[PDB]
Amino acid sequence: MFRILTINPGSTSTKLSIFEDERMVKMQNFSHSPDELGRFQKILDQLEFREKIARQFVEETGYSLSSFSAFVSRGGLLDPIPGGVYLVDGLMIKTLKSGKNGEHASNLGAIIAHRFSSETGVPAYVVDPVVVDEMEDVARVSGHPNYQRKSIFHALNQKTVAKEVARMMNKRYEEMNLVVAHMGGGISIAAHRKGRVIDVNNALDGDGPFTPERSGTLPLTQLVDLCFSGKFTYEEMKKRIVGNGGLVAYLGTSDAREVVRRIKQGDEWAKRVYRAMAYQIAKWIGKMAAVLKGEVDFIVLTGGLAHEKEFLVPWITKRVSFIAPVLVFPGSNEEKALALSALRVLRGEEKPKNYSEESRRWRERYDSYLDG
Amino acid sequence: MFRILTINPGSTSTKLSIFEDERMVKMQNFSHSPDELGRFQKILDQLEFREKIARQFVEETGYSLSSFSAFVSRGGLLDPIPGGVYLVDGLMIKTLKSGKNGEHASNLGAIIAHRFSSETGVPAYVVDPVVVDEMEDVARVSGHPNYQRKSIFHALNQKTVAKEVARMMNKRYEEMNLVVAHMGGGISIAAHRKGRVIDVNNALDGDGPFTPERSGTLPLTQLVDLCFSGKFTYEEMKKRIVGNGGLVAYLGTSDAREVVRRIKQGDEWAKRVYRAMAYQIAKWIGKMAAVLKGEVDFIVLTGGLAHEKEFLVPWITKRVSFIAPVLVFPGSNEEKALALSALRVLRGEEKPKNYSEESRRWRERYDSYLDGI
Amino acid sequence: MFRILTINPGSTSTKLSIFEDERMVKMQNFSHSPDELGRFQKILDQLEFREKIARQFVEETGYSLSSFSAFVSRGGLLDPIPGGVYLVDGLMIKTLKSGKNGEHASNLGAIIAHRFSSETGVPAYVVDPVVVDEMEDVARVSGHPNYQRKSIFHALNQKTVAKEVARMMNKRYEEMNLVVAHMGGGIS
Repeated sequence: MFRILTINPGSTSTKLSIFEDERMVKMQNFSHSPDELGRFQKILDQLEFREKIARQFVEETGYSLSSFSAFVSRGGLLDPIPGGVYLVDGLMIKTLKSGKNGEHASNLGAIIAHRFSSETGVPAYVVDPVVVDEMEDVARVSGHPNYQRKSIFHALNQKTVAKEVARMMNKRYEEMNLVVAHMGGGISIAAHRKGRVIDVNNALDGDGPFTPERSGTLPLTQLVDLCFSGKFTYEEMKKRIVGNGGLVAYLGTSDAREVVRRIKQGDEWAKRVYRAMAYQIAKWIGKMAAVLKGEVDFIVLTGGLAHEKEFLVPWITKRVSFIAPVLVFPGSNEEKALALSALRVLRGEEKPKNYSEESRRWRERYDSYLDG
Repeated sequence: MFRILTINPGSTSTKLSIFEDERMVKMQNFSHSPDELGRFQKILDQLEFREKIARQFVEETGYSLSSFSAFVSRGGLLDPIPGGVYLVDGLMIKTLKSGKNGEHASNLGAIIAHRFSSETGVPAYVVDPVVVDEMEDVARVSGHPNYQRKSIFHALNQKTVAKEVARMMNKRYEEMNLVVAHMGGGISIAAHRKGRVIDVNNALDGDGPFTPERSGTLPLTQLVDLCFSGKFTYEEMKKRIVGNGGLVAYLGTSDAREVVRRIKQGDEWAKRVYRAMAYQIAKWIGKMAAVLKGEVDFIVLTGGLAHEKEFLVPWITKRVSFIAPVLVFPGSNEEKALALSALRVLRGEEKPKNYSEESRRWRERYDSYLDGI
Repeated sequence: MFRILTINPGSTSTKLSIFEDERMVKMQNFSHSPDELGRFQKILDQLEFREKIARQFVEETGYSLSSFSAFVSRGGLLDPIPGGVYLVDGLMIKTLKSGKNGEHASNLGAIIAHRFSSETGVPAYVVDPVVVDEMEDVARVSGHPNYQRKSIFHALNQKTVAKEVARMMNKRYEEMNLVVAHMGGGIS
């Protein structure tokens, strides 16, 4: 019986959970008011704030950091790497602290898990970071020599639901082709070919369908034009992409539940934009379907939006079920994802990954095969 | 027997053709050297230049502008309108001259056809302008309130090949669902549902797969970032999208035959980027397939690239044939597209369109969906 | 936004959770060692013990029993009734305390939710009790005129997983036939 502690730092919240084998004995979501968060310039600044909360989450239970078998957190903005469970090593903390690949609350996770580790001598892991990238070369070409398609999605949930689908039918994730669509604040649609996410959109740099709070993709000429004219805000504009916009722009609300109400009442404009979001999600599922040449076992709809089964799910299903049967896995429990992944490592069912070596083995393929 | 004259003004060339019923009796493509074109500020300045060539084209045959049943040209940068054959009216000529919606050699076409018309009293038409729009409102939402998905594709060829596919099988274009992909300098993939292009990408404003000379679509953050840092060229950058992108940017060669040549020899890098272009074209076909909910009769590959049947076509077909059988209609005979469309009008087989009214009924059904007006 | 508190008393454990709309903000499972439980003759004697833990839970979060929109617990060994969400009324709390239909840690649930209710003026509910009955008449005959087959199972989880199975396949629970087996301390 291994006792696992999960650390899930968020932009506005911080979720923690304690597992004993497969059962969750405790979990809590601490939300941080913008008035409270407004006191740190950068994010490595909140480190001491988040960790302090993690600490107390454990005391008020009767346990001690020394009564755990391992600490697991979400993968931060590390450098491109495959999927799996990695051991938090120096390089991966050197990378997260520097913020070389961007800053986000997610980066704090591994750091906090590391300290507790270096205080109890207990392993610290990270599961399927947001930067997992295991796609084929062909998918990297963007159409412009300078730009390159980056693999930034919900690797954690994606890999998890995908494996649960295979599990649910007595098979192996490696011997199946799936098109998984994580629909939440961010939307990611990936084509899994034999256990490898050979292609997916960039759920951050504004690429793909528009989410409830993101604009997704937009014509180039319309941007490069209104980029020099008007708000020359080098920074603010960067915020108008991932955030200011999406379904929250057309309707004002970022709440699907709410939109569905307006739709129910009779809000015609709401039904339009919402129906358009499902429309786009479907188009991308079909996009990934082409990547797999039709060789698709199932189309999996997961994520928070997967819950809205009155309009969204039905609308999408009616447009893509011709590719393959549609399965629905609502929500996304990152806590259970982390705990179970780690538990599998502690049982020898899976082998840990060495970030240092793994990150290099990768960066060599992007810096050798892609030359010219 | 109606004698028709087609006018097809291009960026660097100008094609003309004379038809007698369904038979083409003459056609010629006059190319204009950049050293020759370099003498006109605006593009409307070439008007006299092009028209002069058109007239002589007619004179050289012995015929006279008065021995024609109608003059037809390609549709310019008019205002959003449905598909069909329109009569070149004042409004349409007022719009093209002003260049309100942009400047391009294509705009000269209708103007030239109009003059010959007002000189002989013969009808002047335009077929499926590049700005034709038959999309469904759902397809208009882009994800950002300010921006809107515009319908800018190869309406001419698209509508033509689509109708030839239906024709080829004793069926009606209106009773078929097709996914047509025009692959040329510009690429446009559209979903035809019962004779209506309910959706398609913007083949100009950088949207869709990358063409042999265009970058297509690129991540927003990656652009807005490298937009302020580096080449602050407000103009040059605008060219790095609709002109200096794609294969010409990776392999420095706009020509397809050329690429396949390198691929054959062993150029691995060429095979990569090229194979990636087919990859993207396939993904968009699947994209449009979802729009039609799988209800797809055929997937039609047309356009210039449709000729490359060694790699491109095979690669694409192998990835999309699960949606529906793939038909291949190489090239894009535009002179035939124009001539036959007009011929059908002169036979009463089809009814002309009034741009003035049509362009307005469009603006009506447009501003209508703007719940912010 | 309604803040809900769930009470799930078990034979050896006690699970509590706090929800804000559809999102779970906290949950904890307190296990009771047999050496600790071995201090109460009847299950009803644990009432004060469980309730004490429940308060502690909420208290140690800043919130207060008065910052909730409702208290919900699992249905105890009540008398045969349909499915649905019931309001914990006197009759129910008279039935559960008496243990007329048997004693089970589950019976404490509604009682605890009731008190918090009568202390804050907030509604106290119970969902699909362990005694929910939807059986067909034929299934009631036991083979002896006096005895009758009673429907006492894990209605809560059963109905939930069943609906998730239907949901998972874009279907309706009402248009499916399933054989569900809940395997835990008790098996149904």
